[PDB]
Amino acid sequence: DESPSFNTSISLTFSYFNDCDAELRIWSVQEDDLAAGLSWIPFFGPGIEGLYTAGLIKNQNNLVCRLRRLANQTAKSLELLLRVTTEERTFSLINRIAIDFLLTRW
Amino acid sequence: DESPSFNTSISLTFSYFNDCDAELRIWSVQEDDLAAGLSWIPFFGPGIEGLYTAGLIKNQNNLVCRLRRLANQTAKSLELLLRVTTEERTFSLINRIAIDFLLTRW
Amino acid sequence: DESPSFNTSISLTFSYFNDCDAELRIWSVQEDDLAAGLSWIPFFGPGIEGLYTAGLIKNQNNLVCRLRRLANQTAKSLELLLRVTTEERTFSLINRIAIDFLLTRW
Amino acid sequence: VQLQESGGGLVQAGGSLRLSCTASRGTISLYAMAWFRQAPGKEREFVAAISRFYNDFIGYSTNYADSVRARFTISRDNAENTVYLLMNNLKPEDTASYYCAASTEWASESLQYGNWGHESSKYANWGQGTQVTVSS
Amino acid sequence: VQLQESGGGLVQAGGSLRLSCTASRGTISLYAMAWFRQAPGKEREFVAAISRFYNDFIGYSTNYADSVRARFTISRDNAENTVYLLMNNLKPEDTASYYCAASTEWASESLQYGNWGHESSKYANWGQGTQVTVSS
Amino acid sequence: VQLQESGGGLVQAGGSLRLSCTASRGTISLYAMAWFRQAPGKEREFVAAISRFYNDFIGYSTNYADSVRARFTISRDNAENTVYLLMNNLKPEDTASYYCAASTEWASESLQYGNWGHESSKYANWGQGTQVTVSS
Amino acid sequence: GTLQKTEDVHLMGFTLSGQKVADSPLEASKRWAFRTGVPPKNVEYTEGEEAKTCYNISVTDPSGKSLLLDPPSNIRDYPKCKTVHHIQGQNPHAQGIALHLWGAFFLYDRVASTTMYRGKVFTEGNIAAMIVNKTVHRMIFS
Amino acid sequence: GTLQKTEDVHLMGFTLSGQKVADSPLEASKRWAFRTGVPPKNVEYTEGEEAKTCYNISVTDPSGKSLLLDPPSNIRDYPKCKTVHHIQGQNPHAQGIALHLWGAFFLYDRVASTTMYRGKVFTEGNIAAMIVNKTVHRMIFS
Amino acid sequence: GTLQKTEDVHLMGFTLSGQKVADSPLEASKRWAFRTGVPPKNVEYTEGEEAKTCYNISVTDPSGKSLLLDPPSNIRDYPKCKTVHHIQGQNPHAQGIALHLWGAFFLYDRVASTTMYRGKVFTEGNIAAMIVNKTVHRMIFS
Ligand SMILES: *[C@@H]1O[C@H](CO)[C@@H](O[C@@H]2O[C@H](CO)[C@@H](O[C@@H]3O[C@H](CO[C@H]4O[C@H](CO)[C@@H](O)[C@H](O)[C@@H]4O)[C@@H](O)[C@H](O[C@H]4O[C@H](CO)[C@@H](O)[C@H](O)[C@@H]4O)[C@@H]3O)[C@H](O)[C@H]2NC(C)=O)[C@H](O)[C@H]1NC(C)=O
Ligand SMILES: *[C@@H]1O[C@H](CO)[C@@H](O[C@@H]2O[C@H](CO)[C@@H](O[C@@H]3O[C@H](CO[C@H]4O[C@H](CO)[C@@H](O)[C@H](O)[C@@H]4O)[C@@H](O)[C@H](O[C@H]4O[C@H](CO)[C@@H](O)[C@H](O)[C@@H]4O)[C@@H]3O)[C@H](O)[C@H]2NC(C)=O)[C@H](O)[C@H]1NC(C)=O
Ligand SMILES: *[C@@H]1O[C@H](CO)[C@@H](O[C@@H]2O[C@H](CO)[C@@H](O[C@@H]3O[C@H](CO[C@H]4O[C@H](CO)[C@@H](O)[C@H](O)[C@@H]4O)[C@@H](O)[C@H](O[C@H]4O[C@H](CO)[C@@H](O)[C@H](O)[C@@H]4O)[C@@H]3O)[C@H](O)[C@H]2NC(C)=O)[C@H](O)[C@H]1NC(C)=O
Ligand SMILES: *[C@@H]1O[C@H](CO)[C@@H](O[C@@H]2O[C@H](CO)[C@@H](O[C@@H]3O[C@H](CO)[C@@H](O)[C@H](O)[C@@H]3O)[C@H](O)[C@H]2NC(C)=O)[C@H](O)[C@H]1NC(C)=O
Ligand SMILES: *[C@@H]1O[C@H](CO)[C@@H](O[C@@H]2O[C@H](CO)[C@@H](O[C@@H]3O[C@H](CO)[C@@H](O)[C@H](O)[C@@H]3O)[C@H](O)[C@H]2NC(C)=O)[C@H](O)[C@H]1NC(C)=O
Ligand SMILES: *[C@@H]1O[C@H](CO)[C@@H](O[C@@H]2O[C@H](CO)[C@@H](O[C@@H]3O[C@H](CO)[C@@H](O)[C@H](O)[C@@H]3O)[C@H](O)[C@H]2NC(C)=O)[C@H](O)[C@H]1NC(C)=O
Repeated sequence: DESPSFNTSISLTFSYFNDCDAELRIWSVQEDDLAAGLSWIPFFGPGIEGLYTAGLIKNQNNLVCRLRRLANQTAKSLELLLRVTTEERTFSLINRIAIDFLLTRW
Repeated sequence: DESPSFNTSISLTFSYFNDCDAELRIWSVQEDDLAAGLSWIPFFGPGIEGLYTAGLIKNQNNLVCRLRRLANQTAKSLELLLRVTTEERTFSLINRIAIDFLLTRW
Repeated sequence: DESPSFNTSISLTFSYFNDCDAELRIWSVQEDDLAAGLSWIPFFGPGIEGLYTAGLIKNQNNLVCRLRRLANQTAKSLELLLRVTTEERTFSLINRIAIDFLLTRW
Repeated sequence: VQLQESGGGLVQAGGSLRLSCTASRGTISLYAMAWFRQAPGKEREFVAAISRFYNDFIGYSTNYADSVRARFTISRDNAENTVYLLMNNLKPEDTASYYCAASTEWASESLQYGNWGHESSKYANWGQGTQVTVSS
Repeated sequence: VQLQESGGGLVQAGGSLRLSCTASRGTISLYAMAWFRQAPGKEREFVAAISRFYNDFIGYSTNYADSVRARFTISRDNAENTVYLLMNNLKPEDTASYYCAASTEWASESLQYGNWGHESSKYANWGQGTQVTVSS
Repeated sequence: VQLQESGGGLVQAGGSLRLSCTASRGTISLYAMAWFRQAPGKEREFVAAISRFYNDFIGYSTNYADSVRARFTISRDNAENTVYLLMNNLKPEDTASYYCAASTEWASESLQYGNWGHESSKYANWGQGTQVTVSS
Repeated sequence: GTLQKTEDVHLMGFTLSGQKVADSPLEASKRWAFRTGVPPKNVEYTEGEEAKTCYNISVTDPSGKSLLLDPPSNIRDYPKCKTVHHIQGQNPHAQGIALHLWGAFFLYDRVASTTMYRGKVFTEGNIAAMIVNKTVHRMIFS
Repeated sequence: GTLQKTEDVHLMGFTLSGQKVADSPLEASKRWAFRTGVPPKNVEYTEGEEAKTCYNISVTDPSGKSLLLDPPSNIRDYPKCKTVHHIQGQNPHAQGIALHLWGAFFLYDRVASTTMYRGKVFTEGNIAAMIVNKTVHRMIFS
Repeated sequence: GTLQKTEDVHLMGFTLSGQKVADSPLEASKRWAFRTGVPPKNVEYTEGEEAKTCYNISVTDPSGKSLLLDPPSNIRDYPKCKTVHHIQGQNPHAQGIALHLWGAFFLYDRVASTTMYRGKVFTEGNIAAMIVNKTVHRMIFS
């Protein structure tokens, strides 16, 4: 799978390895202040319906369009990767990306 | 989460990243069950009820009282990491700790 | 788990970590199908039965014999590792071999 | 145009029935068709309805009343010119006279999402109905 | 003090019943309650018991005899001053006269774990009982 | 040598029965034995068969006709000198006279994989049979 | 490459509606079909775009059984949908499971699937993996 | 850098009885509660302590349904237990799943859970991760 | 040598029939036995050799229930077999699960098992892991 290292140099660098909407509003998991007095316990936790926060990624250097293009071209590798395995449960992927980064940079 | 390395040379060293008992009796799988000769075959194995062996970790350099302290500060990161995941099956962390160890030896 | 490395430095070199049949034929997951253009989509794919291609491994430097005995002493080491885990569903080993290779390479 | 109903009768609680609706001088491939019921002393209520286009995926769009969801199913066969309803797991609150109806006001455009065809002022060509009685 | 039973009768094998037990001049929130049964020609055996403190988690402490586990469920309502037992999946070996009992001996301190209240020498204020008959 | 059948009778659809096959002057541990059935107006058809040697793993080799798979179970007890057939989920097409037969032609060498003992020309020592009737 | 922690890898799901693809249920049902002989697959992702139009679909045979699969306990409803279209249908000549013709994924709550389930609200979309540390994440998120 | 293999990472789970926390069923029942809206999560550990007190608890509603969840096929009884308290009770006003009020995990046979299960012997405890090799592990073991 | 991508490792399953071992049903039934007290395990493998002999085995008790286990959704039939032996049996005095006496594995479609399932064609074999890149793969394969 393709992966950019979305990194800094205001002015920011895009590395690697119409049909676009500039406005990108997303949902995520509590951007900062991960801790409180008693919030990490699941009894006093957020819940299944209210654990999502809303954010807006800004199109600084045509980020949103190129992320949309990358998402639309990732499916070629992703479906061929999912075809080989035979398990029908949820399949984690970040470990494979980390091991690929370790194997390629060495 | 936290993971100390624990090295010998007898004087001993701790390297991270009363209210306790000195005695620590634990159960383990086995040092080496290969010495029987055919016990690695499941039909010649011991089964569920005879799979564990008993041992005693000794509080030499206040080891037990710092492992009991370490286990309590571990719970916050573990509960947050289980909050992120959505799978209800048991989740292995050995590969995660190994990848986190490899991504910081730079 | 033992693992050889088939390098090409035709003649090949072997680096690890009668009762033999010379003719070895196998079935394998398709590779040229990736160049089809539309068949990466699961609706346009081959299915369960048409997923495999037959092939033959040539026995040039006692290759097949040293793979058959490799399996025969690999199964002794792998089954003890299957004894440790508590899950009864399909378990993968690819990430463990890759992390072990990165850990012994350093 | 002219419709008739068949297949009703007396069953116990938890039983099953299958009603047929046929047309003599009308091809039902131009109408969207529905099943209704009426109890003595009550108004005539909606049960089920089925549309007129095919859509390859989501072939015939259907709709059901909330009391009969996951128990009743409606279907149609165009070559046999027939509309069936298979009812399963009957309760004694389902005892009514069942009626078949068709419309040409709707069933244009395509796929009808959401509560559609739930009214009765657009359905016409009602049959004589058949009696379905669920009792112990 | 004065207790009374209700809800018994004649059922087939595999049936279900619900027995109620009511106190007239006694508040049952001071006592631990129990259900017993007696067959003709047999002694009076323990069936179920329920304690007197709530515990937030694990609530009211219950105990069942081994022949009636996973089939019989005891319950208490304090505001209605009633104690209930629901019998599910009845066998013909359960045919007996069922009796209601109260005790103030135990149910102090708190959480009663393990076989508790299994005897009969401390329970008092037995009612007239009701007949439960399971037969084909 | 001589055999007899027992356990037949009249049951409803979906019922179960168990047939017994015994020998008085014959030790059944040297023969492979089979159950057959015959309907009025039909030929005598194979139902089930069981072998003669033990194999530790895959103990006694069995075979069944395709109409009675996953419903009928054959069994052998050498100490009681008996062969049983437990029939479950009976259909009215199973109404027949059932017969017990023995053979010493095959059941030598070892395990009989695949359709074996499916004919009738080698089985001998047919009993008088018993009537199994499945009807509503 | 600046990758220091394993939880710095994000898997984002972008909907097709943000790619100026027509998303009315009239012309979105022609990207879907039935096929036998393909196992279904699921993949975990982390976060996703807020959706514009979502769908809630149950189809059935004329005998009365649903042609879609029973959803596992992992499958949940999609978190944010501005418009949810409720479509009830019936398809006689069609056997197998439901598949997407473009090769896109049916997005649920942090699960992207190649099939559609019963009674669950999904959307159409594709996922992308990138590496973002905290200092750049606070710069773009707002 | 003492990590040479992946089998050097152990996951000992330490109980709360050695933490000088009381373990009578009354005081231990005051750390447990019921809550709906939280999925259960399980994690795998490898080894752990021999517990002093263990619990076998089943809770039912007035109807007869168990308020605790059912156990998967990998859930087994806790290996070493000096005392197993057998507790059974009825809790009318309570819906949801069982949760711990501190952060401690319900330890089972090599599986630590955030919830309780039907008819399984568990204990309280928290798991800790470190790295030792074989020379140190023969130095410390028995 | 070196290892570049995660997908460059392979796990082949080699059958015992290629080890000049007898594969007739009588001479292969003496390597299988029932035992209680052990869980079943499964392991993923990528590819392998097709066997000369494969087996389809069902074992029931005198009561009627089966002594083997139901197959999960991931278990499929073995892909290519030259001949398949269909064996039915009745085993009164045995209980537990089926296991291999030599320590070998029951090979299915890309899943190797320590136990034997119902109605599923398997073979006997052992799997081996190795590192092959695409250049020497095209040099060796076909
Ligand atoms: C990345 O994102 C892009 C943009 O959204 C996607 O590209 C689309 O891919 C689909 C694949 O199905 C294309 O759909 C096809 O449209 C064609 C219809 O005919 C037109 O062809 C050209 C297009 O300009 C015109 O000149 C002509 O007049 C027609 O209007 C056909 O090629 C396909 O039809 C198929 O289906 C019908 C019935 O189902 C049958 O005839 C055949 O099966 C036939 O194969 C199909 O409908 C779509 O046009 C593409 N869009 C654009 C803008 O190019 C990518 O898929 C996406 N990548 C991913 C998801 O990985
Ligand atoms: C890797 O490949 C090798 C072969 O290359 C396999 O090795 C085989 O291992 C099995 C293990 O069970 C050996 O089987 C044993 O056979 C012996 C029986 O003795 C007879 O045969 C020998 C010649 O083989 C002669 O002395 C004479 O004919 C004897 O009559 C015994 O040692 C064992 O018997 C045990 O089991 C039986 C019931 O099973 C009981 O009596 C007792 O329990 C007894 O202990 C055993 O059966 C086999 O011989 C080995 N083959 C060879 C050629 O040496 C490996 O298994 C394989 N590895 C993997 C993982 O697949
Ligand atoms: C890591 O290890 C530490 C100990 O080293 C543990 O810390 C304990 O955490 C619990 C969390 O619940 C603390 O309990 C709380 O104590 C307060 C009241 O309790 C007593 O406090 C003092 C004790 O001397 C006295 O005044 C008196 O006896 C009090 O009774 C409150 O902060 C909490 O009360 C909350 O719950 C009750 C419901 O019972 C309600 O009133 C409210 O909800 C209220 O918020 C709570 O009872 C405990 O005191 C801590 N111990 C110490 C020694 O500090 C960690 O739990 C452990 N981590 C693990 C195992 O994961
Ligand atoms: C998407 O559509 C599906 C299918 O219509 C909806 O699922 C339905 O959800 C309702 C509301 O929860 C369920 O009804 C409830 O049934 C239980 C048991 O009978 C009872 O509490 C009430 O009767 C209640 O109304 C209904 O069973 C269920 N239907 C199916 C087929 O699963 C789903 O809610 C929709 N998604 C939305 C609106 O986001
Ligand atoms: C923890 O508590 C549970 C409470 O259910 C115990 O499980 C119960 O264990 C007993 C004893 O094995 C089982 O009883 C037996 O049942 C079989 C089949 O019905 C039969 O041989 C007898 O009826 C026998 O009494 C009982 O069924 C079982 N209950 C459930 C619901 O599974 C469990 O044993 C306790 N654990 C420990 C370690 O004590
Ligand atoms: C390996 O042997 C097993 C039996 O030990 C075979 O499984 C059998 O497969 C047939 C054909 O699919 C099943 O029959 C079918 O039953 C359904 C429901 O009644 C219906 O569609 C037809 O009656 C159809 O014939 C049969 O139930 C099944 N038996 C069992 C016990 O599961 C399997 O096919 C064999 N494998 C190979 C590759 O030959």
